Amino acid sequence: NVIKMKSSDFLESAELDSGGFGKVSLAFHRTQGLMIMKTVYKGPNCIEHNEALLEEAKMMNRLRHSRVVKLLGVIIEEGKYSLVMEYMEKGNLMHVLKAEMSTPLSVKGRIILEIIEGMAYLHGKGVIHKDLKPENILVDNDFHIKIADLGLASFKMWSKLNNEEHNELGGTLYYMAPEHLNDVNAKPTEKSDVYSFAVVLWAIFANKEPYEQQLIMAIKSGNRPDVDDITEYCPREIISLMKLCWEANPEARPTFPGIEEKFRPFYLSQLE
Ligand SMILES: COc1ccc2c(c1)C1=NN(C(=O)CO)[C@H](c3ccc(OC(F)(F)F)c(F)c3)[C@@H]1CC2
Repeated sequence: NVIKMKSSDFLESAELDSGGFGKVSLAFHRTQGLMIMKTVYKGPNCIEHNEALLEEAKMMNRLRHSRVVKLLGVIIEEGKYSLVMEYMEKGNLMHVLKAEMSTPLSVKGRIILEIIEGMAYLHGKGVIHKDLKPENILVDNDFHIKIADLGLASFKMWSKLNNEEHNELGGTLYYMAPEHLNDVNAKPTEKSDVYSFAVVLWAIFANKEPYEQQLIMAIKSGNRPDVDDITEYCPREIISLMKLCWEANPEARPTFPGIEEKFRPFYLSQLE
């Protein structure tokens, strides 16, 4: 039963650097300090959808795990709706991959394992992210990650809010399963997230994103990320996982608990 916060609780007289965070920005809280601000709606009122929203939030508040970012609270105000979540100092996954330094096999692989525990946890709670991608992986100072849903994809009501025409406030297709490409009617499954996971493993070892009509149809046909562009050393059973998880058949792809069952043994020994 979620924490409500107010707009007044924050300060703008501060120059925060929300660089490398994405759509969401950084906010300074007067009592508690640095936080992540997702503004989702601004404009006219509509206290007619408030209750539903709350219920949704209540439901999503049941998701609590070390690899999913925490909601610190919501701002539900007249003509203004926001989500407020924990601060992750290093920002999203791409930003850290596209850093000016470098990151070890042991780190990258631990990042992967952490992701996996996240996703397995989520599916454990019978929930489909529907939008897994490096943008929605956030990193703390100790390169421990947390999964986010910053485009509200896995939401229903809050989703419906972030698009209400009366609002005043896509590449994401490169991570989408092909089943869902040009077919909006097929119900997403855990597997859709697994395809997405695959393309993320690619993004990680490639330290960069992947690459419409032609391309979309190509991916539907069987096109995948150019596995040649990984100039970094990437293990055989890992490019094997990548290959297996972006299979055109949802039947062919593995569950996260299975993936981990086979990967947890493989991280600790040959990676950490
Ligand atoms: C509004 O009530 C709520 C109540 C609880 C939460 C949120 C919003 C959140 N919102 N979040 C966002 O990233 C929103 O941009 C975070 C979040 C959302 C979904 C996640 O997994 C998904 F989407 F199921 F696939 C996740 F790992 C983290 C955060 C979770 C906790």
